[PDB]
Amino acid sequence: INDMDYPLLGSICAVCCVFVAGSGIWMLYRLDLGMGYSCKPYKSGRAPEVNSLSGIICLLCGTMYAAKSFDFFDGGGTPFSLNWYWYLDYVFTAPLLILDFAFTLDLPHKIRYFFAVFLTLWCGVAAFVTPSAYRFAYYALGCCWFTPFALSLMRHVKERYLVYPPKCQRWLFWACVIFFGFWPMFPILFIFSWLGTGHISQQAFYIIHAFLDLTCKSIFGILMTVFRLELEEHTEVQGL
Amino acid sequence: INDMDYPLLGSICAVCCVFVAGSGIWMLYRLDLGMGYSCKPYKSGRAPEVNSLSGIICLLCGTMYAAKSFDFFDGGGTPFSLNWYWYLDYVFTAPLLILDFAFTLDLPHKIRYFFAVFLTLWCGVAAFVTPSAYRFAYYALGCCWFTPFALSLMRHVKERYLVYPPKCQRWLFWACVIFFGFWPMFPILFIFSWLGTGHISQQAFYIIHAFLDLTCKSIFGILMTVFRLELEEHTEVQGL
Amino acid sequence: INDMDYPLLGSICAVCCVFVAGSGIWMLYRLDLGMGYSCKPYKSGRAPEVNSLSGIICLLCGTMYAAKSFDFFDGGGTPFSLNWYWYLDYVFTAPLLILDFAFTLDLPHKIRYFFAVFLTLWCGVAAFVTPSAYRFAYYALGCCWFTPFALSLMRHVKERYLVYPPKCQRWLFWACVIFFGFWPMFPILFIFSWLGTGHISQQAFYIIHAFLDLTCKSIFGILMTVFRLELEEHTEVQGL
Ligand SMILES: CCCCCCCC/C=C/CCCCCCCC(=O)OC[C@H](COP(=O)(O)OCCN)OC(=O)CCCCCCC/C=C/CCCCCCCC
Ligand SMILES: CCCCCCCC/C=C/CCCCCCCC(=O)OC[C@H](COP(=O)(O)OCCN)OC(=O)CCCCCCC/C=C/CCCCCCCC
Ligand SMILES: CCCCCCCC/C=C/CCCCCCCC(=O)OC[C@H](COP(=O)(O)OCCN)OC(=O)CCCCCCC/C=C/CCCCCCCC
Ligand SMILES: CCCCCCCC/C=C\CCCCCCCC(=O)OC[C@H](COP(=O)(O)OCCN)OC(=O)CCCCCCC/C=C/CCCCCCCC
Ligand SMILES: CCCCCCCC/C=C\CCCCCCCC(=O)OC[C@H](COP(=O)(O)OCCN)OC(=O)CCCCCCC/C=C/CCCCCCCC
Ligand SMILES: CCCCCCCC/C=C\CCCCCCCC(=O)OC[C@H](COP(=O)(O)OCCN)OC(=O)CCCCCCC/C=C/CCCCCCCC
Ligand SMILES: CCCCCCCC/C=C\CCCCCCCC(=O)O[C@H](COC(=O)CCCCCCC/C=C/CCCCCCCC)COP(=O)(O)OCCN
Ligand SMILES: CCCCCCCC/C=C\CCCCCCCC(=O)O[C@H](COC(=O)CCCCCCC/C=C/CCCCCCCC)COP(=O)(O)OCCN
Ligand SMILES: CCCCCCCC/C=C\CCCCCCCC(=O)O[C@H](COC(=O)CCCCCCC/C=C/CCCCCCCC)COP(=O)(O)OCCN
Ligand SMILES: CC(C)CCC[C@@H](C)[C@H]1CC[C@H]2[C@@H]3CC=C4C[C@@H](O)CC[C@]4(C)[C@H]3CC[C@]12C
Ligand SMILES: CC(C)CCC[C@@H](C)[C@H]1CC[C@H]2[C@@H]3CC=C4C[C@@H](O)CC[C@]4(C)[C@H]3CC[C@]12C
Ligand SMILES: CC(C)CCC[C@@H](C)[C@H]1CC[C@H]2[C@@H]3CC=C4C[C@@H](O)CC[C@]4(C)[C@H]3CC[C@]12C
Ligand SMILES: CC(C)CCC[C@@H](C)[C@H]1CC[C@H]2[C@@H]3CC=C4C[C@@H](O)CC[C@]4(C)[C@H]3CC[C@]12C
Repeated sequence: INDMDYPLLGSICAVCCVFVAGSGIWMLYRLDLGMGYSCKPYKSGRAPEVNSLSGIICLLCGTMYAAKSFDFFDGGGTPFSLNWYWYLDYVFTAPLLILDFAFTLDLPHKIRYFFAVFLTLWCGVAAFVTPSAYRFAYYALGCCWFTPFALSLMRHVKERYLVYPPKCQRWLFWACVIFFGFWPMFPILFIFSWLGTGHISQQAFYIIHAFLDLTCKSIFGILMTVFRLELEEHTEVQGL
Repeated sequence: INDMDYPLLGSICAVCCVFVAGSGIWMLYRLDLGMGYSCKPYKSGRAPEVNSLSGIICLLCGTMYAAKSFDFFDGGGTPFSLNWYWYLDYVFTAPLLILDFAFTLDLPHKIRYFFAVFLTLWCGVAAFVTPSAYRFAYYALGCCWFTPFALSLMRHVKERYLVYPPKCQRWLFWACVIFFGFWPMFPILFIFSWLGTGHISQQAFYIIHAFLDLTCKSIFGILMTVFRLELEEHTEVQGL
Repeated sequence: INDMDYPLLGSICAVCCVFVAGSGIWMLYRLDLGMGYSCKPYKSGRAPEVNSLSGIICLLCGTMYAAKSFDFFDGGGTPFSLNWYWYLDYVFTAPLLILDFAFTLDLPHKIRYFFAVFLTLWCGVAAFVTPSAYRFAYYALGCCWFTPFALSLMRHVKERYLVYPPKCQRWLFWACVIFFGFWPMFPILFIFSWLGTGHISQQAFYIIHAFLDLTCKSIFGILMTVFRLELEEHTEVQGL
């Protein structure tokens, strides 16, 4: 029985659509202005393609929630629902975030991080659709993909959290707080959801992910964008 | 009721399969011969990977119509139909065209153009499968993705439509005629199709897209290929 | 009627999961140690991203068989089966192998090889799901994609099978034996399977592919990894 306040879920996703996509539009707006706060012709004249992943993820997530709002506003499972099959939305955005983060600090093993998160989500997608005792087997299969990735990412972050000046170090620090504080929240919610323990009802499950995706895309993307501006101001505007 | 001349639709797709794929085979045939009309060892000996997207798109589209012909020749919706779920075919080819066009003139924002068309098609794919009033909401969601992309592409084309010599400028001009004259034809057909207004029956809907895809893949790809030959003849064969 | 020894098929896939993924873990283990057998700081300190495709394919295939084991252990077609729709698993791994092989020897036409195998598998995926006389039409469509690719790959291999020293030439030779001896085995099995002639029952069909995927991913990947070590030892450790 999925009797729940669908217009409320549609309203939240509509609000999340405006904020995440609106931040994405601003995110691309500030990219093609200069190296940082000061406007510069950006050498050739075009920003690097690796510096525009943060904005597109929000727009990709912004239109993702718009489609979910249409599913929720209708009052059931639309053919193009994006909500009936869980976590299929994050299969495309989440591997872009770590790749976007990898290019920001020039982290190594960018391809490994992409497939670690791509396969973590797909294992999770398999968990929701399987209504058997092997749903936790896929979850266990997902967790043994995410855990080595999370611990390997944290290490390479600590190495790079040593040369950046304190001006841009705070922006990197808050990005990691969103990273390691809210990415592990998705597996935790699955355990306690109606699929696992049962503490969290399905209606409240959508709402938490709506706020998590604000944090993981828009707010994390804003932190990355401001971090790039401070980084390029200190290096390519100050020479140091 | 989908009572329509399926063998006619299969015959058209079979004919479209031969022409588009046949052009693609020629497209890759002329690439590995030299810089342009005159044969040159191409420096290293291999053509750049970015210069072979035009041919593969036609082969990808050529085999795409072969699968549609099998669906039409059977006389219904085959399990691997490629026609029951509309525009799922263009989700992979259309984002390759703008990326192929972007690499040809070295347009900036190549990643943004890819996702603008990738998400334009997916929003359109969502429109066909949803049999509710939100089908036009997905169409409105698709149009607000395509329109900024179309206007931003046109601008960066005008900037590059200033340095090319008139010999290769005509090839670029006709590519843009196919670009901005026939890409906007796909959204227009959706409004007037049986899903929207109802002017165009479903049987005639396949036929128009069969000719549009000839123009958008094979004919547009031929224009791009000839444009590259003239471009490289003037630059890397003449020194100017 | 699919009455077959499902726990046996689950056990084989579980065993294949451990070996392929275990080899993949070792494959990435030996990459970040040095150029070859001798440990070297690898210039910058990080291995090239193109040198880590072999390990990830095995991990991608290792987790692929784990999901199949869950489907087989359950005793039927799970919602996330990976076995009900055939060859959908290889759509992602097989195009990575030829791309991984292309980067190893710096083969040209890397993009063409990727789409040749990507479209060969998709045409094959269409063959299994279509229960009509056009299943062999998709197979014929797949074979006319694979055959030009197989013959073009063989040629460019012969050109590169001339400069490598005999120390690493044996590793390349055995990689080609796995390449041209076992990749053509997949189309051959389809003809003689229960879909085609009928010699091979469905129960025995999974088992052969389980051993083929060991050879095509783990054993082929091991051959590629050892080949890289000998190649880099002779070039970047010996100077020759
Ligand atoms: C919009 C921008 C998106 C950008 C990125 C998109 C990529 C993500 C792809 C999303 C795939 C979406 C699949 C969603 C399937 C949802 C199926 C579903 O909702 O089933 C439930 C529902 C039952 O609900 P009720 O009938 O109301 O029951 C109550 C009794 N009155 O069943 C149905 O409605 C029937 C579903 C019709 C067929 C579904 C067609 C799905 C759309 C196909 C396009 C996606 C192509 C995917 C490629 C693989 C090819 C299958
Ligand atoms: C060939 C080269 C292709 C290269 C690139 C390919 C990428 C594009 C992927 C295309 C996905 C194709 C999905 C097509 C689904 C079509 C479903 C369909 O036709 O339903 C209609 C039809 C009803 O018609 P009738 O029975 O005749 O009614 C009349 C009464 N006698 O329903 C059916 O036939 C049942 C369909 C069987 C299941 C469909 C299986 C689809 C094939 C799955 C492979 C695709 C994998 C996609 C990945 C996501 C996993 C789902
Ligand atoms: C785990 C790591 C994976 C990493 C890479 C993954 C990428 C590959 C994607 C794999 C797609 C998997 C699709 C598998 C569909 C299988 C459908 C199936 O099994 O049907 C058979 C089965 C009939 O069997 P029985 O009922 O037992 O009959 C006996 C009588 N008692 O039918 C069912 O069980 C109903 C199926 C429920 C719906 C299936 C939902 C599939 C999961 C969707 C997630 C995949 C998203 C794909 C994107 C396109 C959107 C559709
Ligand atoms: C619907 C089914 C679709 C499934 C199709 C699967 C096809 C797989 C798609 C491509 C696989 C990814 C391989 C891409 C090649 C990797 C890029 C490359 O060659 O290296 C370029 C270069 C290498 O570094 P160097 O130049 O040596 O730096 C020296 C230091 N100054 O790039 C880099 O710097 C590292 C960053 C590379 C990009 C990071 C990886 C991103 C890859 C995206 C994967 C897409 C997967 C799609 C789904 C997969 C399903 C299995
Ligand atoms: C089935 C579900 C599958 C979904 C999986 C989604 C994974 C996403 C796959 C990869 C995402 C794309 C990121 C690729 C990295 C971008 C390439 C890069 O790093 O830059 C290399 C380099 C950067 O430029 P510079 O060297 O700085 O030029 C200086 C001027 N002389 O490349 C360029 O020149 C620009 C062209 C880059 C390629 C254009 C973008 C193409 C990306 C393909 C996207 C594939 C998406 C797949 C589906 C997405 C679903 C959400
Ligand atoms: C769910 C539906 C998803 C479908 C979305 C389809 C989007 C397509 C995704 C990207 C398409 C691939 C285009 C990638 C751009 C090609 C890379 C490029 O620009 O060149 C970089 C550079 C070019 O060579 P040079 O630098 O000139 O060497 C000089 C010699 N010293 O790279 C190379 O060296 C060659 C290797 C390039 C990578 C090989 C190709 C891999 C592409 C992966 C394709 C992914 C397809 C995804 C599914 C497709 C579905 C249709
Ligand atoms: C716990 C409460 C959470 C509330 C949700 C958050 C709401 C969004 C507010 C921003 C959150 C992230 C901000 C990250 C910190 C950056 C703030 C900042 O100060 O940035 C500046 C400058 O950079 C910026 O401008 C970034 C801030 C811009 C954020 C824009 C907000 C998002 C845009 C959405 C607009 C569209 C929304 C549609 C309406 C919503 C309808 C529901 C950096 O320099 P300073 O530290 O100030 O030092 C001064 C000297 N340089
Ligand atoms: C409104 C009527 C539309 C008719 C459909 C179009 C039919 C295809 C004909 C070509 C259309 C696109 C042509 C674009 C313009 C290029 C023509 C051209 O002249 O190219 C040359 C040279 O480049 C070329 O050769 C390109 C033309 C090659 C086109 C090959 C036709 C497509 C190949 C398909 C063969 C397989 C078809 C299978 C049979 C079909 C069965 C149904 C450029 O140099 P010139 O301007 O002539 O100046 C001379 C000094 N340099
Ligand atoms: C017909 C029987 C087939 C049996 C299946 C194969 C079993 C796996 C055994 C390895 C097969 C591939 C080996 C390829 C040849 C490499 C062997 C080798 O000698 O490598 C060395 C060194 O490189 C290596 O070490 C590669 C061999 C490492 C293979 C590791 C085996 C795979 C790892 C799986 C461990 C996890 C498995 C989980 C348990 C399985 C549970 C079911 C190269 O140098 P040399 O020729 O010896 O000259 C000496 C001076 N240099
Ligand atoms: C309470 C929830 C929201 C967050 C839980 C995770 C927190 C505690 C984690 C994630 C981000 C983290 C940081 C990651 C990186 C570094 C750099 C290192 O050289 C010093 C510690 C340090 C600074 C971390 C300390 C604690 C940290 C804040
Ligand atoms: C009638 C249908 C087929 C086509 C409709 C769109 C037409 C009118 C558009 C698309 C291609 C276009 C061109 C795009 C680029 C340029 C370069 C600019 O510096 C002068 C005008 C100019 C040359 C355009 C004029 C008109 C144009 C031909
Ligand atoms: C968002 C900006 C860029 C505008 C682009 C979206 C436009 C073109 C879309 C959104 C609203 C649309 C309408 C949605 C609903 C209908 C009812 C249908 O039976 C006839 C066409 C019709 C009337 C549409 C035609 C075009 C339309 C105006
Ligand atoms: C019997 C099954 C397993 C394998 C069938 C295919 C075999 C016969 C093929 C695939 C790998 C092949 C090799 C591919 C490349 C070369 C390099 C060339 O300069 C000499 C011959 C040579 C060395 C081949 C000879 C035969 C070969 C071994």
